[PDB]
Amino acid sequence: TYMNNTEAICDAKGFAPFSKDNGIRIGSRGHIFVIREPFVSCSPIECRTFFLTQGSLLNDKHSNGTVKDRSPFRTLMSVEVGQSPNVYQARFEAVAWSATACHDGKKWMTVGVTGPDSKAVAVIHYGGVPTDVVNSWAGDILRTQESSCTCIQGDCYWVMTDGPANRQAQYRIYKANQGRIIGQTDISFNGGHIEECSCYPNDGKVECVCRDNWTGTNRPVLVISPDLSYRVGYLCAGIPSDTPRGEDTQFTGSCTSPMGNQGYGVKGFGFRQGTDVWMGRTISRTSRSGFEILRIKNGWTQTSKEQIRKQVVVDNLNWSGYSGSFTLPVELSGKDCLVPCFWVEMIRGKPEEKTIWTSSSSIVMCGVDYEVADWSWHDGAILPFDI
Amino acid sequence: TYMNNTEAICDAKGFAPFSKDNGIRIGSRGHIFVIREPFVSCSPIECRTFFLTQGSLLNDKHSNGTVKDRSPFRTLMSVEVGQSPNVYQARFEAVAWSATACHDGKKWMTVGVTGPDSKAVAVIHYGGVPTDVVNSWAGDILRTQESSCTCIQGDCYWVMTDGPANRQAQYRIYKANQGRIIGQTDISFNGGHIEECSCYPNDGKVECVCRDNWTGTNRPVLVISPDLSYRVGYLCAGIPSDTPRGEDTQFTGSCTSPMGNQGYGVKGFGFRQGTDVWMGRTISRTSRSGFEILRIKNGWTQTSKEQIRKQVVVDNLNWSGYSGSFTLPVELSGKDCLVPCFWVEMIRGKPEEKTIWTSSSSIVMCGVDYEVADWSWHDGAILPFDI
Amino acid sequence: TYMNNTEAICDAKGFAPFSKDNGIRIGSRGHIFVIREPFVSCSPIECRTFFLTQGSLLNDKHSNGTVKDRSPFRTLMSVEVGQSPNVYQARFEAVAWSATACHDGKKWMTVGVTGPDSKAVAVIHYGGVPTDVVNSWAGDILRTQESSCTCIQGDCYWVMTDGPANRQAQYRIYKANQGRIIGQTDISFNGGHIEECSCYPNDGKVECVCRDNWTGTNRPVLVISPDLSYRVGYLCAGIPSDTPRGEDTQFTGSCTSPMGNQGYGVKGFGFRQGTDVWMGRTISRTSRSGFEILRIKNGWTQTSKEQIRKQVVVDNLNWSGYSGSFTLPVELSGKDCLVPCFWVEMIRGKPEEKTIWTSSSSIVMCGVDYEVADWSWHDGAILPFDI
Amino acid sequence: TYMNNTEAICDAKGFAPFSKDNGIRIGSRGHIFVIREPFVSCSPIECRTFFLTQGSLLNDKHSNGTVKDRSPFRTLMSVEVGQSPNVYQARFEAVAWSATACHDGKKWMTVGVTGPDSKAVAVIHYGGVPTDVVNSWAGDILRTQESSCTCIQGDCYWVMTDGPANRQAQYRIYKANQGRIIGQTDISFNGGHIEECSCYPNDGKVECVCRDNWTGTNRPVLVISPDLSYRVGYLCAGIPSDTPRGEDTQFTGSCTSPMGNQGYGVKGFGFRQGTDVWMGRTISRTSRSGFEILRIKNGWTQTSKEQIRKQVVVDNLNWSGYSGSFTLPVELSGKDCLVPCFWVEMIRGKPEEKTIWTSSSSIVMCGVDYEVADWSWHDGAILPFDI
Ligand SMILES: CC(=O)N[C@@H]1[C@@H](O)C(C/C=C/c2ccc(C)cc2)=C(C(=O)O)O[C@H]1C(O)[C@H](O)CO
Ligand SMILES: CC(=O)N[C@@H]1[C@@H](O)C(C/C=C/c2ccc(C)cc2)=C(C(=O)O)O[C@H]1C(O)[C@H](O)CO
Ligand SMILES: CC(=O)N[C@@H]1[C@@H](O)C(C/C=C/c2ccc(C)cc2)=C(C(=O)O)O[C@H]1C(O)[C@H](O)CO
Ligand SMILES: CC(=O)N[C@@H]1[C@@H](O)C(C/C=C/c2ccc(C)cc2)=C(C(=O)O)O[C@H]1C(O)[C@H](O)CO
Repeated sequence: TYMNNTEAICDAKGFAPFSKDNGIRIGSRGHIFVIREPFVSCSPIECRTFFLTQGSLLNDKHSNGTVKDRSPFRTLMSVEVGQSPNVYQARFEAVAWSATACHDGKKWMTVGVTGPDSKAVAVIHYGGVPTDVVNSWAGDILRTQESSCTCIQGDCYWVMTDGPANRQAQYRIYKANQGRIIGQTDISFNGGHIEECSCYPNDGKVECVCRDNWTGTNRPVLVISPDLSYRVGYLCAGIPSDTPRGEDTQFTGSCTSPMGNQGYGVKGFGFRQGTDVWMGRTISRTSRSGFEILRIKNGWTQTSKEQIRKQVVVDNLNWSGYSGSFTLPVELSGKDCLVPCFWVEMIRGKPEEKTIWTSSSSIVMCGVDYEVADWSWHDGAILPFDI
Repeated sequence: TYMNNTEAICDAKGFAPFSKDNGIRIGSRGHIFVIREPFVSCSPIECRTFFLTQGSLLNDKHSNGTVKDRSPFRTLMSVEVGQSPNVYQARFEAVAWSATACHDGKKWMTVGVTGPDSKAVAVIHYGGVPTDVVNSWAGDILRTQESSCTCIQGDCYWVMTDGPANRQAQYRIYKANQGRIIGQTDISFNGGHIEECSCYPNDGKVECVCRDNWTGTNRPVLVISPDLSYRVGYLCAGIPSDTPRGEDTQFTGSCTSPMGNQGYGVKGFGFRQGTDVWMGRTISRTSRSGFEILRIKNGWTQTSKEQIRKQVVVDNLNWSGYSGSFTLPVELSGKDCLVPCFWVEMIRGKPEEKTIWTSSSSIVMCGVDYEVADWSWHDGAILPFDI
Repeated sequence: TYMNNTEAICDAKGFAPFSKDNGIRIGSRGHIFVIREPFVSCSPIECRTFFLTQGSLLNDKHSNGTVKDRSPFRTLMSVEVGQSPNVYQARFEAVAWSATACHDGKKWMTVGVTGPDSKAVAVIHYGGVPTDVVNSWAGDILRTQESSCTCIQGDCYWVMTDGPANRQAQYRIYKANQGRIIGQTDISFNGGHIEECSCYPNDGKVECVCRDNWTGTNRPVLVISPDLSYRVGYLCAGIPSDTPRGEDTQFTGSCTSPMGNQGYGVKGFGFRQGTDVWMGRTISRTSRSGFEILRIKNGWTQTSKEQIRKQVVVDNLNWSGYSGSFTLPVELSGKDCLVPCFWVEMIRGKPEEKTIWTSSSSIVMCGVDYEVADWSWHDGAILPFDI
Repeated sequence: TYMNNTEAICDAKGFAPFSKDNGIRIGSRGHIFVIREPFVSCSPIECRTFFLTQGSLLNDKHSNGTVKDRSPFRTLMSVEVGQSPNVYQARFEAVAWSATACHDGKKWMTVGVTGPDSKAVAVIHYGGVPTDVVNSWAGDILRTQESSCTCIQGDCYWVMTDGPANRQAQYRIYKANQGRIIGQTDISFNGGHIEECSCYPNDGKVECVCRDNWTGTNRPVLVISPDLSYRVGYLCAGIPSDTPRGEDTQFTGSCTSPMGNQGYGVKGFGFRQGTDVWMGRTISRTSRSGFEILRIKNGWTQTSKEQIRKQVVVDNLNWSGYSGSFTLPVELSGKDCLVPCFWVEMIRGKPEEKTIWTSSSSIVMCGVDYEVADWSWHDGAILPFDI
């Protein structure tokens, strides 16, 4: 039975801790992969944490980290949400140095991209077996969400980018059923730049808040119809949520176009709340440290800078990183709307650390109809390690 | 199908060993969490040992134990009853530095409390996903049973405390269905103090024997109706079962009010046997060492000090600690009454030990229609460790 | 659905390797329990290796082995046949320093005996939960098979001994359903001594070949009816199969009475083949080394010393030990008779070894309608270990 | 429900990465078996990697590798495709120093061969239990595919060799149902030599591309009917695919007979594509390094040397080794043809390496209707190890 993810995103006042893996603390003595991008997606029965590994373990010479991001050993695997990415619990998912995964109600579909920059291949997996493929269409590091993809009534949608990391690149929407690609679209966005989309379902369409690594410190937004017709632009709120970025004051709200001089960014997320938006951002405007989440009134649809809520989850004395969106299956939340959730990656080691290695632990938050107090559920690991 | 836990508690003569995890002996070389409160609850299919971890492993720098009880890394996880709390077998349950868990017949519901003392949040999980929330209602370390909660015909009940550890605090009963809070009550108990309740079902109501950390060396008792109306008071028996506590002689039996001067205590349990009670207590009146279990005639309903049975399970040359109650699903025991069971936590390391670290192993006992001989199934670990 | 184990034992010509765990070789670097008695029993779906642990791991101070056989930390756990007894795969079964287990077709029933020598308790588990009990009835180290017990049409039978290890002791047959004891019998056997029975089903009755630790170098045999009426005596074959024991020549075949002067013995097994018997024995008449299996014509029913087959499985340059019987569920073998199988324990370390520790690996053989060549599938471990 | 593997092999243009285990990199700190022959077969629900172990772990004295190939400790076990052969995830399969495995749609059947060279036994397992046997029929290291065997409509077929490794030997086809041998054939092939067959299903028959260790640098091919009547010969393509071997030029294409002087070889594979063939081979003509896969027009049926496609998967600066074939169940690929897949073993340590030990990691590729770019997904391990 397929998942109906046609409902509205629940209107949440605040966010409660879902899980914490303590991966890096644990891996000081145990056998934990050195990972990145601990993103989360849910089947109708359980949620899982997907992650990329370098095939190495914490506290081992192979965590040496001079190793390349897009290496032949990079792989997507997964554990149950909250469990650390240890070797024993781990489920192999795909050969990938960039990935997205989502479950459609029947089986999991994942997408690993691997091979060479000039002609990468992205393998689609369905039920733990390759079913289809996409080749670099522009010859420049083909890549995708690094966050849950989105399944609406049996068909799954995700977004990919093939092109330069700075200047103008190319962007497409893909649509699969049972692991077979059945539709695709080019996304026109001159001046605009899209990467590492954080997507969720809403009112029967797919909404993403992505990353502009070229020109904007506000985040791109697109909204995908099931016919692959789409709207695209920026998150209207007059508050910048990329990293790095400038003061909110020094700031302009653009539904239309990138806003700040800054290049570069980090993966982030945001949830549409009617007209308001829950936006996430690092606390530091310059480094990936601390993590908070602001609610802005009419932020989805206007250049608003009216904060209704500020909720800290990682304090600014602590490292954060990537963040992403995902929804709770109705068939678990019990609710009648789609409970919005998100994960926060917390990175330790290089570059900000004395260590030969770099990994991250995660922490997951969900929905909830109440204000939740500010706290920091930071990583915790005592660096450096035996090495 | 929901669990009918409406039956009577079986009338047991003695207690047989259910399981022993040997966690700490095992963790001298293996990868075992450093835990506390190894409590037990049962689904209609298996029993599990829940525990709080600090995200660290035995024999690792992170077991350093200068780390705080209510840390951001504290989590509830679980294994099958008898298995050690090792990293590989472990199932993530919740972000919690205080917890209760119970299964209702369909799925597990757990409750982790985390965040800051002044405004903690308690997240309710159902089927391994947050479904609801409770915020500190009195701003003073919100907390709960540290032992199995109680599900009667689809609805689960547990008890929480928000307030000072010594003086007067506040106490409430909560009632959930399918992970949704559907009722709550304030518990009036001036002069009285309640913490770490050990609860089981009986005659369709919920009976707990809790901890008074203020004023009494006898244990509070409450009895909850499914309408959240309740009786509350003390365990009548004229024998003290808190720790620390005075001689049984020097002692008075109060159904009504706290009895000894002593402040402080430890989590304990007791089972109503018609009018008699099975009460547990440490052997040492002063330290948490040794563990025995006495049956007192008319102890539930009178200031009785008539011992029918004394049964040792941990000898007084050995460390004990927390203890708690839980019931065996009829759908496993095969019986027509609810077989009473309990766990005994055995603590090693700080403060009574030379070590940088503190954890505990457990041992579980059940029901049974026979006198069982005295023995000690103590922890066993050879301290200190490689460190 | 219960198991019908009413069929005849298949008439097998030879024995094929089923599994080898390599536990001790593996545990030189991995996390393997230090075990004894790796016996095997089968559900209608899989076979498992049960074992007693001391709660310790190989290559760890706790394997120190000055620790007592009947310690408070001794436990029965289990893995899938062929897997090593590692900590991660292990399933907790019971608190036991002596045990038997069998599956009846619906669930597993195990029996762990623990507590003090003068008043041990034997806990019966059904579906992984205690359901019943037996107390020492003679106050002298209550004990049982250390090998698969036997389930015939929903009811399971095993044998226990309470008494001295040398001189005359006491012996009983027990009969359970769904973990509830429903019948028991005293076994009259003056002059005779019974221990560590290896039992299998056959023609609707239960046949065992046990251990005489008092007076006989031939093995006791009993045959249990479902009404707990029984025949008992010795294995007629005119060849001794206990260890230690004398030359086969220097030997007499007694259906009736113990045969050689020797005291002591080891756990062994044998399968009735119409009138013939497959008997197992160590190769060395004096030490537990090497292991072979002889077929003797009319050995079940006569003082025969006619060898039809000799098949070596462990050569006499290698350590062996306990051995035991078990049957393959028809619902797996596919056959119409019960395929006879047996396990051989191979012991390393103390007393015959330089080491602080003692454990064993195993190797399992089955049925088969063909002569299988002689070989040695010995333990393999390179002693001593890092220590 | 049995598997219908009667369909045609899909016509694939190129091959996409399925999985990579990173076993050896991972085993630098974790607990990974030292293995060989990481072959792959699929049930209707999941694919698994089977492997032979020596019972030892990487970075342990027992990996010492002076140990013999056909040792008493050699065993077949298995994990989910992509997972490393670690001790915790591992499923015991059989006592084997040579093996094949295939699933028929209901259960897995495996075949381990063990015992002595002069009279080896091959045990057939069905549903994880021995069901049948084959003894050395020629007294000279009985052996088999080391790759997936083949199940067509409930009946499984594989090929075995009993005889010399060089000169003429003997070859047979076996046919089992539910683990019971129900047919066998001798394969007449004078001048010809067959070993380590890589087989898949196609048009309702079984096609293999095997290894000639005697005389030919082209690969033997046979095609088995369900009646065990067969055709046999060589792969016609005028290009040599054994290792070692000579230039393609210096080369002749023989459908009939072995082609080059060279003795010796390595296990390899090939897929019939109508009349064309996908053939695999090491890049180095002399050593087992690098791995590519060529498509040759009319190569199945003619002495053709027309390359349509060359696709590298391991570059010639890196070690390769054994390779083998397997099919994707329709009941997973979703397609209407059988998607051809293959695994490549990558060997590290002795003989080409400074180390006391030898193991291999693997990498798996599948079907796909597109050209996939050249890359190298080589092993990755940093030799030598702590030792
Ligand atoms: C496919 C791919 O390259 N995607 C990139 C992804 O890998 C990461 C993540 C890094 C993991 C990592 C780990 C250890 C070290 C020492 C260094 C890096 C980042 C990032 O911004 O952090 O950027 C993506 C990217 O380049 C941009 O989007 C611009 O196009
Ligand atoms: C939420 C919370 O704080 N609950 C407390 C709970 O954590 C523990 C257990 C301790 C684990 C631990 C472990 C290592 C070390 C070095 C120190 C402590 C105890 C206890 O009495 O032992 O008391 C609860 C408590 O404070 C009282 O009930 C009074 O209100
Ligand atoms: C309940 C109980 O004591 N059963 C005994 C059982 O434990 C064992 C097995 C020993 C394991 C072990 C391991 C490490 C060391 C250093 C020493 C011993 C043996 C045996 O004959 O080997 O004998 C049973 C027995 O005493 C007799 O049947 C006579 O009555
Ligand atoms: C049953 C059996 O012996 N089959 C052989 C098989 O074992 C292997 C694989 C070796 C594993 C290995 C591992 C570590 C070391 C130090 C040495 C070897 C090879 C091979 O060609 O590589 O050849 C098979 C063979 O002899 C031929 O087909 C000729 O008949």
